[PDB]
Amino acid sequence: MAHMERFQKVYEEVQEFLLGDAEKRFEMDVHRKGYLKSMMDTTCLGGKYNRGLCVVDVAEAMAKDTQMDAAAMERVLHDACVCGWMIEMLQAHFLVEDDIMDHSKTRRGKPCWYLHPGVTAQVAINDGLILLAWATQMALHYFADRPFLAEVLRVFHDVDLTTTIGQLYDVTSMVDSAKLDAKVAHANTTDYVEYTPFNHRRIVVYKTAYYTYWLPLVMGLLVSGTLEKVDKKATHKVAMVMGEYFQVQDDVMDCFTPPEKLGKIGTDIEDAKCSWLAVTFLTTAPAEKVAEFKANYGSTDPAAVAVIKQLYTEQNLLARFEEYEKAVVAEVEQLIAALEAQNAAFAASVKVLWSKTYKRQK
Amino acid sequence: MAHMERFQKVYEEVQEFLLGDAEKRFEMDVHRKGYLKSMMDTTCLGGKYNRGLCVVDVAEAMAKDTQMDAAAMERVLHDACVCGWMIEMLQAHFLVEDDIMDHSKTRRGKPCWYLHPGVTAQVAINDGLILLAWATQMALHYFADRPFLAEVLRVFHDVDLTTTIGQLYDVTSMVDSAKLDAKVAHANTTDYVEYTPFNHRRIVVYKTAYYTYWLPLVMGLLVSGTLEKVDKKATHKVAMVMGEYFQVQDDVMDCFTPPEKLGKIGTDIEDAKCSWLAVTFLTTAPAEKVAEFKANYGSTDPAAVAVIKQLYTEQNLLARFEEYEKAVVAEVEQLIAALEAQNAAFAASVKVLWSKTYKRQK
Ligand SMILES: O=P(O)(O)C(O)(C[n+]1cccc(-c2ccccc2)c1)P(=O)(O)O
Ligand SMILES: O=P(O)(O)C(O)(C[n+]1cccc(-c2ccccc2)c1)P(=O)(O)O
Ligand SMILES: C=C(C)CCOP(=O)(O)OP(=O)(O)O
Ligand SMILES: C=C(C)CCOP(=O)(O)OP(=O)(O)O
Ligand SMILES: [Ca+2]
Ligand SMILES: [Ca+2]
Ligand SMILES: [Ca+2]
Ligand SMILES: [Ca+2]
Ligand SMILES: [Ca+2]
Ligand SMILES: [Ca+2]
Ligand code: NA
Ligand code: NA
Repeated sequence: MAHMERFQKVYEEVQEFLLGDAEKRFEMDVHRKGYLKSMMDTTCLGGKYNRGLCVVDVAEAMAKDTQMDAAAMERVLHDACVCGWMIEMLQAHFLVEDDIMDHSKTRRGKPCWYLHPGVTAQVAINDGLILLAWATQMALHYFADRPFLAEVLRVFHDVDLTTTIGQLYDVTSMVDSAKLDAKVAHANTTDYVEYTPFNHRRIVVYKTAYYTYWLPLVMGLLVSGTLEKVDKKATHKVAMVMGEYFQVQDDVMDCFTPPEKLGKIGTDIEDAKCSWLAVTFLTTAPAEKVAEFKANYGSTDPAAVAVIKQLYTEQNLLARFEEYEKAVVAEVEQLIAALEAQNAAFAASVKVLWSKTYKRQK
Repeated sequence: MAHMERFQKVYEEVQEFLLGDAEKRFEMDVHRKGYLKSMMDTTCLGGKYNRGLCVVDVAEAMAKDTQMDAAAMERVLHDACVCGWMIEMLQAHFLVEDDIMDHSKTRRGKPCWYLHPGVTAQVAINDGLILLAWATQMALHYFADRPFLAEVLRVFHDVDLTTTIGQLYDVTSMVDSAKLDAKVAHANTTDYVEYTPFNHRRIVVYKTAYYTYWLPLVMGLLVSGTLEKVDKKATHKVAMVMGEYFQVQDDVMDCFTPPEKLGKIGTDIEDAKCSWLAVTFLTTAPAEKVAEFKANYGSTDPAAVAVIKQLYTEQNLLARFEEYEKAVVAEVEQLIAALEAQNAAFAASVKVLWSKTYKRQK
């Protein structure tokens, strides 16, 4: 990938800075520095880098479209990589905390961070907070004299909030919302009345689309000084459509992609998650199959899980996804065509992001 | 207190804004809005408000000093309250996450947030993230047109990082640091070689002094436009001295203050924490008593815990604390006197903060 080499070089630079700043400011010892390096590498590396690389792709596209000398181009590219790593570290933060919340086993082909024997959830919760803090530290340091510092902080923290609210929707989606009460425990739903297209869309848009699609695009624009050269409303809309689709893919793969290929072991079925599969099944399946689903969903029993996967196969959920996907490509291409009519350089960078998204296998 | 009524009014105002903003931006439903209101109230209220009210005390003192007119004074007081709630919500965030990490039972006289039957740690981890996000949201909204917004965000996030590094020191202090290895579990120490004055000071300065003492003081100066009026190094120094002492008090009270007065049930002894008591005991006790300590510390057995408390009592730990406190008083008074020679108004505000700290009972 065009910017992969540059992006990994900036990782090493940012890591050296962050760990060195801790030695300088917080009397960091050699052993905990080593721990923190291992934590950063394990939690921030090993993914696809779709988010981080997008920032760099967008920034370059927009910078090429402007007039600027070699030194200015180098600055935009370096700043873009730093911004990319801010988002990768925000991702790292979310996944550390998510893996604890989901009581998960594997992430990116390795044991989850909290599941490392020398860590535990008791330490990893705070390791996640360190990751989040580091992301802002990168902006404060590298962008100390840049005009876009304030706007970078604003959009980053807005998206942080947005994602935590999406996560709220996610973690509270298996209990009937009328029953949600801090003082009283409640069993998970038995009737699944709230497992609706609207409720699934609300979960995925806020928990995924903002930080995975909207944030990288906007940061690319901010570091290149071109945010005002694009249609804000249109950019948001295409980010939501692609981001919803990206999470739908994630939902589908939880059931249908081998964990060894995926690098993670999803338990959506065991945890009675309001996934795209669950919602699509419940709203399309015949009455007796809906009943059987309800009898078997949200159980850790392997036979119950196997019944759900077979019911999904019988209801042709993979084919139904392909129909959804066809509808999504149609909309995305239209939205991109509209963006292209306004700013062809930006629209090209949206195409690049979409191309890494469409029909992905992990 | 002078600003308690104003401060509580601003709470109601910021709460309405934050919940309203979620409705506007994230399609927040009535049930989850109610959940979030109860979460905010439970996690943000019921403390002493020393941090938040300090911001207002400092801002008022400096606004009077610089002869602000009625309209300017009202703005600074309202801004100060908002900054105060940023810190209270940062505190709320830390305590939510800490109660999970320490597996605690009570906070501020009520069950810990995660222990509310309708919550659990698996929801509460994210509730803590929401609180942290909300703190930045207040600044972005209320200070959108203020030139001090940049510096408020900078200091807030620097202190957030500092505190998480302090927390790293805290949670990794019961294992030999040379044995800190993500891939390998290691038992708690048996020799306690790292339970040193230096390591205790490092934990408490970073986990407590920055967010409890330095941050409220700096924010009061930032909102009143008076940071340039005071000695930065001297301010930092007095904040470190008071903050260390404040955490030493917290450590002492874990053992010697009844949970019902304190409002929380500490388990420093059961969890083999590197507390001021443990460190001071180990470095001053005769060898026979040190051996007894090692044979009983870090045990959940109530008799073992009682043995430790008896050892502390026999070693005159409370008297030793009183002697430390005398030395702190002497240093704080010297530092305040030097501040007073430079800016009397700010020195008075530090005196107010110190008066709420010195010989506190909870
Ligand atoms: O558990 P999910 O939801 O299926 C997953 O996609 C992670 N994820 C996605 C979006 C948001 C969050 C999230 C955001 C904030 C806080 C916690 C989690 C996690 P996974 O299949 O990769 O585990
Ligand atoms: O557990 P501690 O350390 O004794 C306590 O004082 C809370 N606290 C203090 C400082 C920092 C943090 C903290 C900061 C960041 C993350 C987690 C915890 C918690 P408690 O007696 O009130 O529980
Ligand atoms: C589905 C979401 C939003 C979480 C995983 O995101 P990715 O699939 O982008 O994970 P990495 O590439 O970062 O491993
Ligand atoms: C000792 C620390 C730093 C944690 C508790 O802080 P406080 O004792 O200030 O708690 P509240 O008043 O906020 O309850
Ligand atoms: Ca997960
Ligand atoms: Ca999850
Ligand atoms: Ca998933
Ligand atoms: Ca605690
Ligand atoms: Ca603790
Ligand atoms: Ca304590
Ligand atoms: Na499964
Ligand atoms: Na105890």
